[PDB]
Amino acid sequence: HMASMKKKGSVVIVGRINLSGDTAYAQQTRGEEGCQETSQTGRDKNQVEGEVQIVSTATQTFLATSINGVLWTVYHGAGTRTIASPKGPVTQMYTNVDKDLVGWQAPQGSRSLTPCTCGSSDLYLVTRHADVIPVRRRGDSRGSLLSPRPISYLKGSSGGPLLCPAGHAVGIFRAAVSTRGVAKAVDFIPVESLETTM
Ligand SMILES: COc1ccc2nc(C)c(O[C@@H]3C[C@H]4C(=O)N[C@]5(C(=O)NS(=O)(=O)C6(C)CC6)C[C@H]5/C=C\CCCCC[C@H](NC(=O)O[C@H](C)C(F)(F)F)C(=O)N4C3)nc2c1
Ligand SMILES: [Zn+2]
Repeated sequence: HMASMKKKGSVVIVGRINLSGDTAYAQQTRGEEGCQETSQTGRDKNQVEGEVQIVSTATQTFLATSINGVLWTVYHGAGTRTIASPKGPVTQMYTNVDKDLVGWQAPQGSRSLTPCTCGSSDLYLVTRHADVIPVRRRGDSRGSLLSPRPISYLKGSSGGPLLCPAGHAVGIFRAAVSTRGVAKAVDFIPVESLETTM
């Protein structure tokens, strides 16, 4: 019935991957109860910092990455949802189900990565656990893990960046290619596909 129809909450920033120093580490900035309230109101007054955010809905958690002033993530995590912000829910500025891609304006206080123009195939995937995983680029949207590991270790890191040696954004992690549960390769949205969408 129309009177009873519910509304999905906003995506909420709950933490970040700190890459500012010599050591990468995950930081939590909001716990589960506060995340639930913030998702319902869409009002998040917490200060945002950094390039890689940890984000959550009521049912999923994943990453989002700021590149060129846009906070990018995956459609299979965010759907068409707003993101919470100090002034309330912010509507997506980009949505492309065909690429598994969404984006919102980057939050005030975030730092954006620069799109890579290096043409390098020696990449680094940053996970929600702040693992920095060497990946050899194998195509426009594929890379192979130099050290394979169970898909468990990658779960929840969609939306995270692949970086070049110089720290530029090369792509957004989308899916894991697995054999008997072991991730040998990753599928990602290249930054040129983002720069086209822009
Ligand atoms: C609804 O509209 C949509 C539009 C386009 C779309 N497009 C894609 C490609 C898609 O793929 C789904 C979701 C991702 C995934 O799980 N993403 C990571 C992740 O961490 N998610 S997450 O953060 O936990 C989560 C779920 C909260 C958000 C990065 C994965 C980590 C571990 C793998 C776990 C087993 C899964 C192995 C899968 N492999 C795979 O399909 O491989 C093939 C061969 C491909 F061609 F894609 F490579 C895989 O990775 N999938 C399967 N759904 C959609 C949906
Ligand atoms: Zn580069």
